[PDB]
This record gives sequence, C-alpha cells and structure tokens, in this order.
Amino acid sequence: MKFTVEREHLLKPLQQVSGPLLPILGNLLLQVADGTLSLTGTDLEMEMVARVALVQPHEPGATTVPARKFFDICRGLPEGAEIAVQLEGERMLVRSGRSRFSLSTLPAADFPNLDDWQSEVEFTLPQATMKRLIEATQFSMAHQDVRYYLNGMLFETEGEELRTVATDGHRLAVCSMPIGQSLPSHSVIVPRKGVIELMRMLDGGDNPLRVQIGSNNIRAHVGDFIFTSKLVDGRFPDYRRVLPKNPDKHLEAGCDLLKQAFARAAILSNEKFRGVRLYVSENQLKITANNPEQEEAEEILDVTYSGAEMEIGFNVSYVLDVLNALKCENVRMMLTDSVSSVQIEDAASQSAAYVVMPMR
Amino acid sequence: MKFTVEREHLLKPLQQVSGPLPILGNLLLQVADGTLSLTGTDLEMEMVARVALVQPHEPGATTVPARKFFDICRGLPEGAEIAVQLEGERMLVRSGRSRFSLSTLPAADFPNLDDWQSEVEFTLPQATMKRLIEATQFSMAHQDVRYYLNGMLFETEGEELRTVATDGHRLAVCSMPIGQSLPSHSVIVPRKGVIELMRMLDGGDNPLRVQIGSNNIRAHVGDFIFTSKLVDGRFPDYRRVLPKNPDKHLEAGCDLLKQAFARAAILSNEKFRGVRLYVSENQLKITANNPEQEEAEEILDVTYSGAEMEIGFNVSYVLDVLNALKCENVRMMLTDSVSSVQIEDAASQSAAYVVMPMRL
Amino acid sequence: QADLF
Ligand SMILES: [Ca+2]
Ligand SMILES: [Ca+2]
Ligand SMILES: [Ca+2]
Ligand SMILES: [Ca+2]
Ligand SMILES: [Ca+2]
Ligand SMILES: [Ca+2]
Ligand SMILES: [Ca+2]
Ligand SMILES: [Ca+2]
Repeated sequence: MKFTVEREHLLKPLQQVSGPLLPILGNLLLQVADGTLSLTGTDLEMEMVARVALVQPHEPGATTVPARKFFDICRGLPEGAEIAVQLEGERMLVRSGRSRFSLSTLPAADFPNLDDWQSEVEFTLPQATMKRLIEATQFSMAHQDVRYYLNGMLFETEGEELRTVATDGHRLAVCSMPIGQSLPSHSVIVPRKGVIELMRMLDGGDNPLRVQIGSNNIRAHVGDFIFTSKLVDGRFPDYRRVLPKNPDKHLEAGCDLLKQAFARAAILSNEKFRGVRLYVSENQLKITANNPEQEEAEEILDVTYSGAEMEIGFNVSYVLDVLNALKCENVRMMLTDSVSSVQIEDAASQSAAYVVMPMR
Repeated sequence: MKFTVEREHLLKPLQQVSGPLPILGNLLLQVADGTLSLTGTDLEMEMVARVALVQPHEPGATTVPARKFFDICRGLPEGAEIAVQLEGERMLVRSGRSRFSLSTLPAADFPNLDDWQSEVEFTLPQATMKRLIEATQFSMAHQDVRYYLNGMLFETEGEELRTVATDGHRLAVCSMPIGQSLPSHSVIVPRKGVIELMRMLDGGDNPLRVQIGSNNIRAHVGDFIFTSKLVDGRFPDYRRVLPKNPDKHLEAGCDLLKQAFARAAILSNEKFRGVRLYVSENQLKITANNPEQEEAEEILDVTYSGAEMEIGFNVSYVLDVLNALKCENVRMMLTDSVSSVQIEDAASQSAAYVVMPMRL
Repeated sequence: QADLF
C-alpha cells in the first residue's frame, strides 16, 4: 500500500473519521483501491468513511494505524506539505520534507464491519436544513436517562416534512422542516453520539445531504463522506400528545430582554431546583426568585399580553435553554393555567416549538 | 451605606477583588471620603480596589457574596446605573426595574492581614513586571512538599529586578534593569500571589509600586492594591543551575524548531517524553521513540559550527520554553550529552531557561 | 418538577 497526497486533502477527512475512533477501535482503517484512499473509523455502534481521490501514483492494499497519532502528525506538518505513505513490515511509514514517522499497525482483516443492511426509506435535503433540525432540539435530549431512547433524538418523516423531537420528560423540543419530497410515515431514534456526528459532518457548503434509513440503521452521505449509525429501539413519546391542547393565553416579549431578565433572576434561585415565578398581567410580566438564604430577585418587563392574570413556576434553566436555542427577535409564550405546561415559540416562526412543564 | 455607580465602574474592580469560611466568599464594601473600596481576601493575600463616587453617597460598610454580586452587576445591561443601599441584614441592589436583595455579613468580621513595615521599595513600568512574571511563571511547582518551590523568587541586585521559578526539574530566570539603585535582596512570592499580581497588571500607563517587608509584599497600580504573605523558606541558587560556560551554540528559527519538536513528541514516551538531538554542521536531527517502537525523525537547517554531539531531554519542557519565548530565533547553548542546556531568545539575554539532560 | 408524560 502506497500513496502520496497533499496535506490539505487528508486533514478534514482524518479529522472527520477520527472522533472518537478494544485496541483496534482506536485505529483507522486505510484502504487504497481503484484510485481512491478510503479512511474508516468506528466504535462498533457507528462508522465514518471518507474517500480521497489519488491523483498521484499509488499502490493497492490496506492497513490500520493509530488515529490520533496519524492525525496529529499530518496536522503538525506545515501548510502545503505533501504526505507520502507506504506500508513496510509491521509499520506504516509517513514522509514529508525531512520529517519521517513510523507508526504501528494492526491488520486490516481485524478491523470490524457493521452488519450489512437494506435501505427502506430515502431522501435528500440541504445541509442547512439538517443543521436547523438538530440545533433546534438537541439541547432537550436526556443525557443518561434509564429510558435509553430519550437519550437520543427522534427523526420522523411525515408528508414532505422531516421532523426532529427531543425530550427528557420535563421539557420537549420539536422542529419540522419541509424537504420537497413525498415521504412515507416513519420514525427512528438516533443515539446522541450519532446526532453529534451527523452534526459534525455538515461543513456548511452547498453539498446536499443524502439520507438512507434501514430498520436498524441510518446512513448520511455528504460530499465524499459516508456516516452510518445503529438506531435505538424503544417507544419514543408522541409530541402531539405533549403540545398543550389549547394554550389560548398568548404573551409576546423580546427574546434578549426576556432571557437576560431570567438570567439575572436565576442568580438568586435555588442552586439545585432553580425555581422562578412568573406573574403575568396586562402587558406586564414580573419574574421573581428566591433561595434558602432568603435572598430575592425581581424583574419587571413590558410584554404584549391581553389574557387573564395568572402565576406559574418554572425551572429557569429550562426556559433559558429554549431562549438560547431560539435566537429570536420576539418570543411567544402560550399558556394554559398554573399547573399545566407552557408552549414556547419564536413569534415569527412555527417551525419549532418547545413545551416546558411547570414546578410547584 | 449608600452609593450609585455605573455598571462598568464596578466590573473591573469586582473582577480584581474576586481573584484571591463564608465571609471569605464575600467582598468588604466600604463607602468613605467620596470613595467606594472593595476588598477580597483568602487570609494569605488580599486585593483592594477603590472607585470614585461622583453621585451622592452615604458612608458605612458591609460584606456581600462576591460571585452573586458580580454576576448581578455583569448581568445588568451595558452602562446601567446600579443603586446600592443597606437595609437590615440585606443589601439592596436596584437598576431599572431589576431589584435584588443579597445577604450580608458584618464588616467587623471581615479579616485583616496583619500590619507590617515596608523595608525595600521600587517603582517600575507595569510592562516590565508583566514581562518578568510571564517569562518564568510556567516553571513554578504546584503543591510540592518543598513548599518554597510553589512560588517565584523576586530578587533585587544593583539596578535590576529578577524573577526565578523552578519545580526542581526545569528552571526559568528573567532579569530586567529598572533604573534604580537597589539593595541586594530576595523574597519568595507564593504561586497564587504571583498569579494575582500578574492579573492586576492591565497593560496600561500607570506605574507599579512594589513594597517588600520581612514577611509580606505589596503592589500598587492605579486604583488597586495587592498584598500577600511571602513564603518563609530558602530558595535554590539559580547561578548553580545555569550550565557553567557552555561552549556550543546553536541558532534556529523559533517556529520551525517548535513544530519539529511538536511532531517528534507525538512518538515520544507518554510518561517521560524523552527526545534526542544530533547536532552537526548547520544541521539538527531530532528523534523520538516509544515503548511500542514507533519512531519519529526530524531534520532541519540551523546555524551551528561546533563539534558534533548528541543530547536527550524532556520535549514537554523544551516546548514549554519555546511557547514562552514566542521568538523569531532561539539560542540553544550546549555543552555535552551529560550536561544541562540553556535556552534563550537569540535577540535577548534577559530570559534564560535550563533543561536537564536525559540519557535515552 | 412535574412531568410531560
Ligand atoms: Ca496490504
Ligand atoms: Ca523513522
Ligand atoms: Ca430503555
Ligand atoms: Ca412543529
Ligand atoms: Ca423562586
Ligand atoms: Ca452605554
Ligand atoms: Ca490590613
Ligand atoms: Ca541579590
């Protein structure tokens, strides 16, 4: 196995395949075949594959080398470096200028494969749309819930919409985007690690994203990268059941103003429970906080509100999380009563909605 | 106690006095003679900041939780006016329609450092002290039972001030003339004090006044006064650590040498980080290997005309030196395979670094 | 804290 490639062609691919990819799981699989270098990393649950065209003379073969070391060596080389590589003995030799490195290898035959599977559902969409779907909901995923499926993200197709849903039982996020293709009705749960990877592979170019879903796997193609992940089994909660049936008390406020008011009040909230009280009245919101040390915060804001007066408690971090995710100009809070959840949305868009359950 | 002050006139002071039992988490606030004073301490060292009161005010003192009070002030909008008044056991903070009530502890219970006499004094530019500390700070020890190493020597001799720092393995020294006849003297400033001193220096045009006592040190810059205990111990003599008259001198580009070491270090031993240098006529070769028998080699052009020799050392220590220097060219002053190496910016003898030899 | 489901 021999290749010679410019540093600038290896770097992004090495970076993409290298996170996080027992010993052999810390190696990358390198394969030279049919004018292409393929680089593969896996953790057994998921897999990233990059392809690199070889325009310089090369020779076929495969090996496996430590991922961090190989990436750190390539990255440490100077701008415009050419990186010549050849297998030799039980070692892989890397040359550039008068820098020489000899890396240990494990057999390509030892490198694990994900089981083969069949695509059942397929669609294409813009990078920016997938970025939008994930960033809108990611923060509402559970971290280490005993209900494992809540630790991932639901991806749902309905009509011509792709939808993400994330929830931890206390708060929920849902975002739906049109993708201009007739889809089957279908839902899968992607583990949190897969969501992180799916997000990482979106470079922000004009390269579209091609998705393939099997019964137990999901695959995303963008540019010369193919990411595959196993799915999570379980009964993900239905966001339709969670959205308030009729939250006809409508409050609108400036997002930055509302956020910074909650942020200040939060300073004097209980350090563990983080409770704040909202008092809504005619075109006014009062936010209060206090803690066991009898310290007290009070914020008063002008808002648009015509409905009946009410009082309601929330974990302030949940509210702040929504506002930070929204990045809006104006926000609408849609209320029911003191003991029911609140729906929160950007006043200008209904593409995303957030539901937060109150505290007593 | 009562004062009204602009947000920004409190933040820098609050930042400074936060640096250093419950009351140690509070800041002493004192209104007196048109001035608000803020003091933070950890019993070993103390920081006092003074801010001019141009608005009406009433004298008095209290103590307030530092982090909560800082966070509230920082959380208020740019340019906000912050009105503060005592009210029972609480300190009332008000700005716009934001109101806060913070717990207090009596000013009487706020601890004072012991009183002491200044025995040696000098003024120097802030930039000079920053240079001295920054040049050597990284070589101090952490929590070593040789307590006198967890600090930095400050030495006066003739017309220059010198800092020395060492962890018992590598050494840094920096000497700068300050245009004043000084007594021959030295003291050890504890490492936390060194860092607090460092951060008090705002890169501005205020001169720094240093006062050294038998067991204390004080630094005055503009509106800030830092005071710290000294470490009551004996520091090692840097003169005996510097290699005595090294007869071989190698010059190289600083970035090129650093990048070559950084690449070679990847295949060095993770625990001991030993790398070898082979010096020949205008050429340096750096090698590294590890227990897995992986190997790196770097060859680069340098300025050298001495006898051929080899030497090993800890690459992490040498990388630390090169990152501290941020130079154009570096001077490496060599003796032989069994002696230390002295490294300096080629364009200045003010700072020097000593790294031990390794037999590899 | 109450729950959504
Ligand atoms: Ca082969
Ligand atoms: Ca080699
Ligand atoms: Ca489960
Ligand atoms: Ca929706
Ligand atoms: Ca509260
Ligand atoms: Ca302003
Ligand atoms: Ca005192
Ligand atoms: Ca002296």
